[PDB]
Amino acid sequence: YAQALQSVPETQVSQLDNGVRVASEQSSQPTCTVGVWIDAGSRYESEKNNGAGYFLEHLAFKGTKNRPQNALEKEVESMGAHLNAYSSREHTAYYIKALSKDVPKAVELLADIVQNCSLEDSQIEKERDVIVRELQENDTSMREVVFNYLHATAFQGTGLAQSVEGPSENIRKLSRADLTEYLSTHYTAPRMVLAAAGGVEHQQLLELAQKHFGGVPFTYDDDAVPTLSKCRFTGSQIRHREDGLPLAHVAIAVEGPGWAHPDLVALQVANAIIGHYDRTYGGGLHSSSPLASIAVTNKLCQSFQTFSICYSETGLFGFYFVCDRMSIDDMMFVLQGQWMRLCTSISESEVLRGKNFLRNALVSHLDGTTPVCEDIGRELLTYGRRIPLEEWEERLAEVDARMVREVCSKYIYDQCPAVAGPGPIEQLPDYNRIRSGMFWLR
Amino acid sequence: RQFGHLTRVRHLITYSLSPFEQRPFPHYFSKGVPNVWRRLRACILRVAPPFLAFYLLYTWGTQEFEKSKRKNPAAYVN
Repeated sequence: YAQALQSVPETQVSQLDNGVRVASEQSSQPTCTVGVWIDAGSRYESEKNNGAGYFLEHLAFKGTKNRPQNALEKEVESMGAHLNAYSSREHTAYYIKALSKDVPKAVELLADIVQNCSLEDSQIEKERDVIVRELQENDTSMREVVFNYLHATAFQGTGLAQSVEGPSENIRKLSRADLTEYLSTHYTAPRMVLAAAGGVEHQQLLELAQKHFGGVPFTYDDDAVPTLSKCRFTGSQIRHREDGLPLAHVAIAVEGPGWAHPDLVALQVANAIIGHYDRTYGGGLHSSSPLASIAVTNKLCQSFQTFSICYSETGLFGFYFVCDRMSIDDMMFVLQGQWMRLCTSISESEVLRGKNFLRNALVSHLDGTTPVCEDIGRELLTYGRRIPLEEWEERLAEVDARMVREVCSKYIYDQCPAVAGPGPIEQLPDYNRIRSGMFWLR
Repeated sequence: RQFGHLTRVRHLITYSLSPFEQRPFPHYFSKGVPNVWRRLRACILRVAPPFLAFYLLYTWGTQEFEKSKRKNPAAYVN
């Protein structure tokens, strides 16, 4: 096993005199996947600039000037490659997955987008009303709105608080320009990463990137990556009630450390211990995760999940559950209680499993090519380099009970959390109450 | 009556901050004191009147009494 980790192929990385960092992992695999992961997002958007990164993602495929729509797609389809991607708050990417026999072809394609997007003013005015609809859809996904609102209040006033999607008013008025104003501003090599995994031979990649990414940095600026304005965490709540809904969602959380921080490990292990439930499972007998157990015994929630969504310099360590208009309270109580237990009297026998549970997701986090690239894509971008499963291993193969306690308490005990809840929540008690739920009557 | 069975409430977004992230003190001299007066002056003309009226009826009543006690220099001029 440990030998399995060790025998795992190191990841190659080397940047350009340009700025791009080119890394990737090699295997036997005929197939592969490759992508450019920009340090771009919504967080990087303004009050009138909010949306672009998206409105963008949405035209990032409809063509380039070199090869308009019908052709790009036709060139992509025709070769059997899958060009997919996203755009978060501090992370955007565009990956393709071909047969490795296309590294140089995929790579070019990549470059031709991140650099030259048609942005056909006529293509835009359509994607405009497309998003405005696609947004109206994102909307009844209470499973999400509940998170944005969480951000909305959790980081109220700052850049994170703005949703990756952006207000309707902006998407209704973004200019042919503003998009380009976004592209040319953030889409730069120093903040972009060319990563891939499959059967590829690094050098061949390099040269192709080093070949299609003929970027040239004059000024000292161009070679420098701006650090972002710190976002003020604001223990508070935001309630979008509506007893008209099947059920209510609740999401509460404390400020997260930020990728960098070594504790995100022990912390990650934390979330391992209470994990998540979801009525389909098969376990009123579940592992320690009482939140799970108790969730069953007393039919607390339809589903609950723990999360340590983190960013560059901040984060959101919490939990989110969905429950009938009626059992909302008992749930919080039982749940929030767990946090306490967690960082007041957690045991070794517990952390033991936690770890292994993480070590399982730790591994399965890297299941295939696309996913591997993700980490590489990410790793570098947010951490600085690539964290080997051999490393993560030790990182979290050395977290003892007393360490979890010391950690969670450090970020949960008597901290002012941010709660978010849409739906028939008449039953969720005020703040003070869920607030004094942060300290255990030890 | 308990919680969760009170009212059919739709579309009410409320935002409130932890007490530790805000200040209880509050904003006296800005909104604070102002509203206080906004009220002394609002009901003063609705509360005080009757009390004032009593007062009079009290004083009047007392003085008069204290008077009906003193002799009429002319209950016997002879």
